[PDB]
Amino acid sequence: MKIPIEELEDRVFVNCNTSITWVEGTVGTLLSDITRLDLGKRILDPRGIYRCNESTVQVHYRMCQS
Amino acid sequence: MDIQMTQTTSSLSASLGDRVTISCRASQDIRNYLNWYQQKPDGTVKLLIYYTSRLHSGVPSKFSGSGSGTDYSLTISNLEQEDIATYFCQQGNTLPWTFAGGTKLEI
Amino acid sequence: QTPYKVSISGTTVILTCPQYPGSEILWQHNDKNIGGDEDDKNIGSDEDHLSLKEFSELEQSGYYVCYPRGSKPEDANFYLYLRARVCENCM
Amino acid sequence: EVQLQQSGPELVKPGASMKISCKASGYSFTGYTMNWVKQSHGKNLEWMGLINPYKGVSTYNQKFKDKATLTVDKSSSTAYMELLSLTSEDSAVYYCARSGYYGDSDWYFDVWGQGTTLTVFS
Repeated sequence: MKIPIEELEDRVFVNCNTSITWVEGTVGTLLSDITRLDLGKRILDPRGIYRCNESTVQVHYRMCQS
Repeated sequence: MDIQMTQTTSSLSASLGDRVTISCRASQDIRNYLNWYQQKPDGTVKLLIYYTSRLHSGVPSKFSGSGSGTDYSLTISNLEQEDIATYFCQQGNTLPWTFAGGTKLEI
Repeated sequence: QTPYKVSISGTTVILTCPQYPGSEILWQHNDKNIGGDEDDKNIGSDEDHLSLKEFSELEQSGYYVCYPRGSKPEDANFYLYLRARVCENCM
Repeated sequence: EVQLQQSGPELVKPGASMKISCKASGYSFTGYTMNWVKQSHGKNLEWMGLINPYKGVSTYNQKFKDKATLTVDKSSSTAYMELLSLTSEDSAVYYCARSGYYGDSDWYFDVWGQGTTLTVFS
């Protein structure tokens, strides 16, 4: 399926049932307990490729400075 | 390495009112992308069932399909004169799409 | 596997499918088929490219996926999640 | 109603070529995929290839890529299949059959033409 991307408040998260594989792009911060990868503030245009274990999602934000 | 489809029973005779079952086998798992067609004596072809068990619009409930992996079957209940035809299965899992040799039903 | 190419220039967004060179390519946006002969003439599919003219953030952000003829959208496992604004002098 | 009307029977000598047609009515030609199927010996069915009528892009069964050329005429809602370098092995009934435009339904044929008989002999 497609990996859910959460846009909560001003942050972007990749939500996997299990571990979150980083493939390329924005590294982000792993929030192990809630099994989500915090790609950070959307205004910082997060862009990368991630894989949940299978599906893969390429995230591309272009917010034009806020 | 195309997928080979087979219908071991080439011909079947039955009686009016009966229920028959036509078997179809794939050489590889086709993941339920299996369709059934009916060809009349004049050569006209109509879709009956697609994706193993979904009835096509206009097809009567007497037709039902089942199967999984490599084994599938078409069950035709309460046979009528209008059902005399050749039945064919076809896999829609991998290109090139392929068909089996058909089962001719006489009633 | 190669990444989707994402080209945002002015008011037009152009996506380019990663692989399947030599194959006809089909697309889905938020699980809806697009790129065919539908009402919206600002959406065009040509070769491995999907062109979204006068792109609308509100209606066109979301999941995009491409797959080669012969394949099923349900089997696609590599999606693009696009959230873009086409503001003047975006930079 | 929804129908595919194919051109009439054709008799040709070996080495000739022949283009057969299929006229769609009752539905939007460019909103569906067009396929061609060969039936020889009045039984064995083989999928030859498909063409996207909207884009004019075709995808063939490798077994028939050398044998057929698919085209369409959007203005007239007509699909064509040209059969090349004919031999007696090409004698058969050829059907055009519709399938969905997209991958969610392009793999099952929901509307079939009546078939066109081609006989190649000398």
